[PDB]
Amino acid sequence: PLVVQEQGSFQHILRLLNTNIDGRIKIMYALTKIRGVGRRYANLVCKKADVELTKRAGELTQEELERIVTIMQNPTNYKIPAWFLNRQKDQVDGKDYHVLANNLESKLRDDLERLKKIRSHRGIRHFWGLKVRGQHTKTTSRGR
Amino acid sequence: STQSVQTFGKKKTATAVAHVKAGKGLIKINGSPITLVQPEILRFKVYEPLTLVGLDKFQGIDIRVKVTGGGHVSQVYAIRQAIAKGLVAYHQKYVDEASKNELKKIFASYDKTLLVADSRRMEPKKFGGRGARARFQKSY
Amino acid sequence: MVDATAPKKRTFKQFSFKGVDLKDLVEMPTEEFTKLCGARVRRRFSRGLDSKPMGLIKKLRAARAATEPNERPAVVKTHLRNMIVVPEMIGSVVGVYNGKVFNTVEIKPEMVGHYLGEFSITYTPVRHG
Amino acid sequence: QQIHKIRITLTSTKVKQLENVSANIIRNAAQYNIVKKGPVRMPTKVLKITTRKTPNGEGSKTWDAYEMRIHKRVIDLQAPASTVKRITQITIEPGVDVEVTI
Amino acid sequence: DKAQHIVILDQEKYDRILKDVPTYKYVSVSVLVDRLKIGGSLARVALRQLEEDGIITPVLKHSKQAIYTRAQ
Amino acid sequence: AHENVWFSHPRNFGKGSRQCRHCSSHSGLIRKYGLDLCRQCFREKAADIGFNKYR
Amino acid sequence: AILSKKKKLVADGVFYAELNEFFTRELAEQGYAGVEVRKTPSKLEVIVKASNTQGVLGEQGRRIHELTSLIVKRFKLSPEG
Amino acid sequence: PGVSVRDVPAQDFINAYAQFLQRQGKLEVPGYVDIVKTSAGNDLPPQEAETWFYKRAASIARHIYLRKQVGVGALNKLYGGAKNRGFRPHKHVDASGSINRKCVQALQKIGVLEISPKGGRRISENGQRDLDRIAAQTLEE
RNA sequence: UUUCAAGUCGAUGGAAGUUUGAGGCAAUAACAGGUCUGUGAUGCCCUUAGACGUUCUGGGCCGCACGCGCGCUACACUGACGGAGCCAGCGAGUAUAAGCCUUGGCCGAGAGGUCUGGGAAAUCUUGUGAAACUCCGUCGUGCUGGGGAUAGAGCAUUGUAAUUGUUGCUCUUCAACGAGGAAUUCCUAGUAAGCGCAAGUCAUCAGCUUGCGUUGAUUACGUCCCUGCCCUUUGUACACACCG
Ligand SMILES: [Mg+2]
Ligand SMILES: [Mg+2]
Ligand SMILES: [Mg+2]
Ligand SMILES: [Mg+2]
Ligand SMILES: [Mg+2]
Ligand SMILES: [Mg+2]
Ligand SMILES: [Mg+2]
Ligand SMILES: [Mg+2]
Ligand SMILES: [Mg+2]
Ligand SMILES: [Mg+2]
Ligand SMILES: [Mg+2]
Ligand SMILES: [Mg+2]
Ligand SMILES: [Mg+2]
Ligand SMILES: [Mg+2]
Ligand SMILES: [Mg+2]
Ligand SMILES: [Mg+2]
Ligand SMILES: [Mg+2]
Ligand SMILES: [Mg+2]
Ligand SMILES: [Mg+2]
Ligand SMILES: [Mg+2]
Ligand SMILES: [Mg+2]
Ligand SMILES: [Mg+2]
Ligand SMILES: [Mg+2]
Ligand SMILES: [Mg+2]
Ligand SMILES: [Zn+2]
Repeated sequence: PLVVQEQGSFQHILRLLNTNIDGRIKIMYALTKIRGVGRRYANLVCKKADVELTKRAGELTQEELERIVTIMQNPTNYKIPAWFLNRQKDQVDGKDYHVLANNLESKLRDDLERLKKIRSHRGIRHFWGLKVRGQHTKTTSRGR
Repeated sequence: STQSVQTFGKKKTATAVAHVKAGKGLIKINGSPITLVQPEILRFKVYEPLTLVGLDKFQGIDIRVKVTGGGHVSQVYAIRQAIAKGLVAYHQKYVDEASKNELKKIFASYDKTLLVADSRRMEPKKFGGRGARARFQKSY
Repeated sequence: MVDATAPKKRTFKQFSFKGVDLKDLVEMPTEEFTKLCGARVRRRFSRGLDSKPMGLIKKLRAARAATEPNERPAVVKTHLRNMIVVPEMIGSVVGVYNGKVFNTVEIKPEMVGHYLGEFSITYTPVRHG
Repeated sequence: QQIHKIRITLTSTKVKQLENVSANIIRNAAQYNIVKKGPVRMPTKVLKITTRKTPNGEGSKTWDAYEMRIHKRVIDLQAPASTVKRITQITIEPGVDVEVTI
Repeated sequence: DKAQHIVILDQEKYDRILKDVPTYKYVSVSVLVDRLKIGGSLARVALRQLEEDGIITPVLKHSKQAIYTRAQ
Repeated sequence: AHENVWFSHPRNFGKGSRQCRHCSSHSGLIRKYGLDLCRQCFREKAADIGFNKYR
Repeated sequence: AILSKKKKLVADGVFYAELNEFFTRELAEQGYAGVEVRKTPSKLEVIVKASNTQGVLGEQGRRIHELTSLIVKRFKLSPEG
Repeated sequence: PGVSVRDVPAQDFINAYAQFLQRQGKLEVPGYVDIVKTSAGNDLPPQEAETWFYKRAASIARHIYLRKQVGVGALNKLYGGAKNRGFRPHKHVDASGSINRKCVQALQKIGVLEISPKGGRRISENGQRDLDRIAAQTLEE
């Protein structure tokens, strides 16, 4: 509840899940740099890890940093609701998952060929690079 | 009963009904003291009818108003009118008219809307545009 | 972050859909199958199956029974392209109307749970120039 | 089933006949010593319909704004049921309709 | 991009704050940011404590604006 | 057989579910106050119904 | 059945508009001017104004008798109503 | 003369009743308060994670004090706000039903409110007693 | 002031002193203006049983290298979020249906579900406790907590039927955009601008119209410089009238 000082404990650059995080960002919004971690998700893992949101990224100790990456990789074990997850009711094993920085584009990709392998209409328009959700195309999306 | 006069003030849609009774000087807005009106930056709009005449005028009378309709700002102007009109109307009926004409002089010389309701109302919208005078942008 | 490794493992993996592998998937009744797919499919079967989807399934079943040297089960044609693919009809071949022609599709296992007309585009793609 | 608190509801589009029937009933409820409550002017309802002027879709976008005012009045009477109904036949008017509810 | 304002308070800057803020006609969130090179959030906690420590007198209190002056 | 196909598609809750009193049209219907009249048919009958232009 | 006040006054007007055009098409040759619907207890008085009240009331009033029957059968009215 | 809820500013009265309700500790807090957002129109959960439920329950109690048989559906509309539809214009959307219903249900077992006849939730015989008390311990400074 | 005329500008009184504010109606003629896709309004031509009638099924009217117009979000700090404060008006609403407005209670993070009750209505939904707005906090000039396209996975609603996602909800991805060239539109007081709400379409869908109210200004109250139109004079070999 007052200004405090520290020396040598701040860490300017963090590395979490093979992603570089700026250490002078507030912890809740620093994790949003990790792809697959939005503002809504980052708010809860810090609250489940008892990391008060009033701390910058470099303020955290190693003990706290490992406690966060553990929760993100195992969300359901920490009373994180299934509906709150990124990839729930998975295609192959049917369980609720939350894919992260490097895993996200791999399983996002696997969904694309899975649409394209069966040659569905939605997968085809994805192949063409067009809008797949029915949006009009006669007058919008003319950039490159 | 007792010496009671009832009046009202109005703005665009807001209407504030003021009851002025004889008493110790109780002045409430919808059952709450005027010292706690929400629009703080406008709290002096309702303080004006008080400090203009002097709080000594309110020793013998208590005022309870009920303001409904309009908006947040439109309600403030409705309240201050009901109070100003209520103080004048009580003097005309239970005090000599010389004093009533004195109070009305200070009020009118400061702000006409303290006693006279503003007649401005919203102009109806006309087709061919999104507003009363505004029109859809034209192309050739 | 500690570390990470990705050594993917197998065991003669059979294709699997939401935790149910192909062997058990195909002989599950369609009443049980809909309980493990999306919200739209679950709603559709609760709303009541009219005679049209059920009639196509009966013909599709017979078309497979027509051939027992284990080749393709001959084509059943249909207009009803709001049909939801079920594991029962895997391997059958259906002709799905796109408004003009009978597009022919073979029901692969990964097609299960999808709409039958989603694999027959109704418009020839635009080609400028 | 004698003297009752009886409601007569008056609705019409035009006010001249509505006030004549309303006043005529009040007049007959005066010389007859029957206590009465009314008439009560209900807030008039403005039925508004806004169409396009063009039967086609050509020209400036001009609109008609039609209206149908409905005026409703209720009058409370303290009299036996036989007396109130015959009053209605005395003050019968084509435009105004009457409904009686106990 | 050129801002790079300091968000962590070390000891060299801390006593520099207590040595420089008293010699200001008017201090605010922007005044602290403009001249002390500290961040806005760090300025807000600094203002709320310097007032509690008596060095700074609150001229006006508001969420969006904090008007303060020297207490000497 | 044919009677089960002829005019078999549902024609409720749709634009084709209703029509003008006057012209039996499907487009530009006015359903307010249970008029069920075409917007063109309404204009040529508005005075008779009791709708007048005042403002 | 149970009809709202807004929807009842409109229905009376719509009934008038449809009834008025019916006379214009049927009694066009008799100079039809207009119709007045005088509601009354136990009866629905209808006054039609025409240049010639013989074509409507012809051959022992057969046409007007056969014309009021076309309205009872279309608006589900009692024959005496 | 006495003191009532209407004689104290609303904003700092709730901050005082919220403090009492947290320190008293008898109010039952549902287990999802650290996860949920107040409204479907909101995009983030409340910033005061430890205290937001207490303050909202304090707000609910004060709002019910000034009125008669307010329902739980009306509470969702009151605390609801403008939704940030992306490119479409803004619109008012009601708040979450469970959060308001749990508060009034939680407040019903702490003794401040009760189900009123002809719908709604009245303030309790003791509900008037203890709110007017907090007002007195608000204005002494 | 004025031809002391019609009037105009200031004050005072007044609720109102711009025709008191706003509209509805609106002349003599005319256009090859638009509609036979509003009509069981129509002349003529075409078709009339392998129909161009009508009906059923499915698709399309949304289709995408592009140009143009009406708009909605925004590019942030006069701000975003998070809590808290908490104010309108115009209106609409059903039955043996083919189902209306729906409070209140109970489930659900939500969307939504369920049980009762009220209202054919100044009675109930409804004080439609709307949003901008205000207070207190977090953020701190950073493509950032601005912006929320695009897309993956999942949950509900309507409907016979949602695939070419009807709509709504949850998590995630988080693009151009850092105030916009030549040009060009609307507008003078409760007006402009924001800001929402209701009614129409409507089983579902409002970034649309028609209205309504909340907050509420800057700047003229002048001119013919541009533009359009009217009048007078003029020329005319035009009068089907310069599309001569
Ligand atoms: Mg076809
Ligand atoms: Mg609100
Ligand atoms: Mg709010
Ligand atoms: Mg926004
Ligand atoms: Mg937006
Ligand atoms: Mg006028
Ligand atoms: Mg023409
Ligand atoms: Mg032409
Ligand atoms: Mg035709
Ligand atoms: Mg035709
Ligand atoms: Mg039509
Ligand atoms: Mg044919
Ligand atoms: Mg189109
Ligand atoms: Mg298409
Ligand atoms: Mg336009
Ligand atoms: Mg806010
Ligand atoms: Mg009401
Ligand atoms: Mg999005
Ligand atoms: Mg961003
Ligand atoms: Mg122009
Ligand atoms: Mg649609
Ligand atoms: Mg609508
Ligand atoms: Mg439209
Ligand atoms: Mg000449
Ligand atoms: Zn019609």
